[PDB]
Amino acid sequence: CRYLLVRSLQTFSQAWFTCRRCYRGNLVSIHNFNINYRIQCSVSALNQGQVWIGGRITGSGRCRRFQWVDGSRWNFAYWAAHQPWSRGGHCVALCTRGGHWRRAHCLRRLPFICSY
Ligand SMILES: [Cl-]
Repeated sequence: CRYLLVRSLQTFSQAWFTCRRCYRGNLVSIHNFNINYRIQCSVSALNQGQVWIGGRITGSGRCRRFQWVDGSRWNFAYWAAHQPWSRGGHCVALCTRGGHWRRAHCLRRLPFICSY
């Protein structure tokens, strides 16, 4: 699908509505390996190590679950080695190296990927 990288560091919360407000979309929802490869190349030029996506791990206590912010189905995931359980915060982050997803604390200010 269509996607756009934003380079301005913003916390996950800041980043989500930047897509809705500035570009009229949501954080990117990845559904196959091709699209996740297209994004890997787009963030290779970033000195940053991670970028935000629509992945937000929710759950109360021991009920941690994964949902896209745009509401799309969770039919694919490319988690890194030593990810995701037993670490991280409540927001998913794509590692700029290789394209592996990694959990991160939402308050981290990283670039992000909007889809439209
Ligand atoms: Cl968090």
